[PDB]
Amino acid sequence: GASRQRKLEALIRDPRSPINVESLLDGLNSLVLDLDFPALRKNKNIDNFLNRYEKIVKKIRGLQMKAEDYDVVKVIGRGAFGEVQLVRHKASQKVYAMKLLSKFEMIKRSDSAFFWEERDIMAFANSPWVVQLFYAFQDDRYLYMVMEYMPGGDLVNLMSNYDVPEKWAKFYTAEVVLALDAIHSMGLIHRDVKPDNMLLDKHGHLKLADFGTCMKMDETGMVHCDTAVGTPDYISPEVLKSQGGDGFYGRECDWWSVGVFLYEMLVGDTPFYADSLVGTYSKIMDHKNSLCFPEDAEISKHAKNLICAFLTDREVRLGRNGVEEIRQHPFFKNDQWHWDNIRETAAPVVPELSSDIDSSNFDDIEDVETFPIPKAFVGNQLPFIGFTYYR
Amino acid sequence: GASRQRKLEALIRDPRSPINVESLLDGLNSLVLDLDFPALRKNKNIDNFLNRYEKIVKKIRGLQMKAEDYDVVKVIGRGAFGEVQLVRHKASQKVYAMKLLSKFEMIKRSDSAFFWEERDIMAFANSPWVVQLFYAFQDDRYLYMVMEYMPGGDLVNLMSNYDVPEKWAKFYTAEVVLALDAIHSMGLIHRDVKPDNMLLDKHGHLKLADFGTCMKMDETGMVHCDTAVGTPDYISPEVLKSQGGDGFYGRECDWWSVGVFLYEMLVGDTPFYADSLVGTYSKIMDHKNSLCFPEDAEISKHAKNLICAFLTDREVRLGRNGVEEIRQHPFFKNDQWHWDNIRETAAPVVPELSSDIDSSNFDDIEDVETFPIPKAFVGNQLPFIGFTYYR
Ligand SMILES: c1cc(Nc2ccc(O[C@@H]3CCCNC3)cc2)c2cc[nH]c2n1
Ligand SMILES: c1cc(Nc2ccc(O[C@@H]3CCCNC3)cc2)c2cc[nH]c2n1
Repeated sequence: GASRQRKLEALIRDPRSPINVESLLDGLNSLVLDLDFPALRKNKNIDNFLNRYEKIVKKIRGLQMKAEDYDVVKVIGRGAFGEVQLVRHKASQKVYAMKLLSKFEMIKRSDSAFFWEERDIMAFANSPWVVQLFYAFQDDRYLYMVMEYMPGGDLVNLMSNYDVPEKWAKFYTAEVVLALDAIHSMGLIHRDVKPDNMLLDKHGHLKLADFGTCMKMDETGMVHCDTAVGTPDYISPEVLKSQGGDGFYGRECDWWSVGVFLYEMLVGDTPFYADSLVGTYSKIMDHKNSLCFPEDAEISKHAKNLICAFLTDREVRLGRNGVEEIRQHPFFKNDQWHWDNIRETAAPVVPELSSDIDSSNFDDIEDVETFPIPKAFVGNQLPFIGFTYYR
Repeated sequence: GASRQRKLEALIRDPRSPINVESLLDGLNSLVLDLDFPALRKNKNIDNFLNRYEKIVKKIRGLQMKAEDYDVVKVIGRGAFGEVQLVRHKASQKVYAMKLLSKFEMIKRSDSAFFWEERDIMAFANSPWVVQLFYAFQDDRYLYMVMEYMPGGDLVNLMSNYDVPEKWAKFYTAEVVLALDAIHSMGLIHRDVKPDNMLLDKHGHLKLADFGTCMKMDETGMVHCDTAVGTPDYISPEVLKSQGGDGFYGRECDWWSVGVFLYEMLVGDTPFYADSLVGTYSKIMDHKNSLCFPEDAEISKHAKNLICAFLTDREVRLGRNGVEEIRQHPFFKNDQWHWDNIRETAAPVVPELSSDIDSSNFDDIEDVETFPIPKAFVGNQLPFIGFTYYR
């Protein structure tokens, strides 16, 4: 009573709330995009609705942040859903990394929610371990995520250029343990921990940048999933088994992937490599027999024990009793950093970068059809309402 | 560039703009109402859109102004689209008159725009001659217009209780000429000028309250209409002829109705009364022969000339050269008011009202099916997006 208008206005001012101005503005743009067809305009309700909102919706699109406000400098990445571009804001002259997700393929492959957790993690984590999202916007064909540009590349590139000693492996693994703990702290399970999603900032420190497979845990820190997700080499046995139905696992699947990552860093090969994907899946499931260290692998007993501690069945895997039993594993005993200050210390490898558009740590890329015209209302832009966000 | 966000925000703060917060909030509520059905939720896009907006939309409806915030004191009117109720705001203890328009019958009879001009005239006219709209809101079944309560009743009630002398007729006609000039000033043609739409305020002064038939004039002060509108007794010949197609008329149709009103006031009968509606239409068209004054009608030559000046074909009707030739007709020569101060002078009849809920000048009323469940998206709440307005 009386303060109900002030309470309602408070919901529209909250960027966490799904009814903020940009989300309400999306609700209108999506409706105009999904009704503006010759076929649907046969409806007297639709045609009169469009006649009074067509002009203003087209003015609003042009007034809002658009793809045209950035100069594409170079395409540095290219997933199945779209490319990651090194862009420069025309007005601010600032260099960001912008991810494009095809609205066609994201809707077409049924995948229309994986980006929500990515959006919320980047926009609101406020963690030094998570790449920050400055602006999320969209157009009829793509979603756009303007994020901080990580100029040092990924850990795949590092491993390809260096024989990683255990002094460096201790470091990168610790930064990954803390980044995952920050994600788990936010009530999420990564599910796609791999060196490809571990980026290095301008000083050589780690940040996790891809969050497509993230999934919110229930009040028991558990997840119910009947679909295998992640990269073949790093999928834990519990996530593989989940494909057959009755999938019930927790955050320990991320610690499995850490162990695969640490093995790859020290050995130079994935622990369960095979030519077929099914050959890799067989080795992962049969880990008790298939996990072995090459006789030329220069690895300590502590490093081997930590890898074996992670590469076991979830029931007895390190990390089941919290992150503290990971942090106090003798492998992390070092005279360069502490868990409370590791990000303030010198990184093993500091990227050499001549300019704000230097993308030397990213391999060159050598350069998504249109949605069909609907006979009846389909509402293809409906899963995208509320994607827009401005920091 | 840069100020584009401030320019965009300025559109959402403007109550005249169709993309203000309440209009954007309507766009969401209408979408949720028109998609929440078992049949439509078979669509993967629709079902997932609803799952993330159902809870918050139902919280927003309850937070916003609702029909339940008013105490219905008495039903005082009852048109074909809905009733006018004398209500009292539960929190403010303030008495308003609230008009309910059936969303079912307004959509069902194809009439889904007549209320727009009424809403804008009342909400934004700021004229002492137009009843003010304080809040416009809506629910799944009705539109709601919370307006100032006119406690003196209409001119039909006055004429039924009094033998109106020409001293009073000069007054009520002048107030009607100024009220229509204010509407014409706003670029509108009333089209339904009748004593039923002329209400008396707490002091006995006039205000026009129904604007359903209003129509915006083009840059030539003309309108293109192929449909007869208004009340049979007061329809001008040009509006009757418009029914046969090729309707092109201006604001002079309102001056015709003024003359019918003045005749009714002085003679006590409508100038073209007949038992059939077609008998009335014949008399209106044949006005040159059918208009006559009873030999017992106590009317002056100036009053008869003004009525005849209004009841002619549009081509030569008084008001074609502006409102000044109406204002200087000798019939208005009086020693009580001037055109510039008529509303500050004493009204002929001041209503006797014991309390803020006294509705003695309104006859007692002796007390709209549901929309069908749609197989495919119909968007029945779409013509109502942007009706909500809070002063
Ligand atoms: C920079 C890059 C980014 N993405 C990104 C792009 C390409 C990547 O690697 C390619 C493909 C995988 C194997 N190695 C080469 C990795 C990450 C982001 C995301 C946010 N900020 C960023 N700044
Ligand atoms: C009071 C009344 C109002 N409507 C209204 C209701 C009933 C009317 O008359 C009945 C039917 C026609 C013949 N005579 C009796 C006229 C106008 C409004 C509108 C805004 N404020 C109001 N305050």
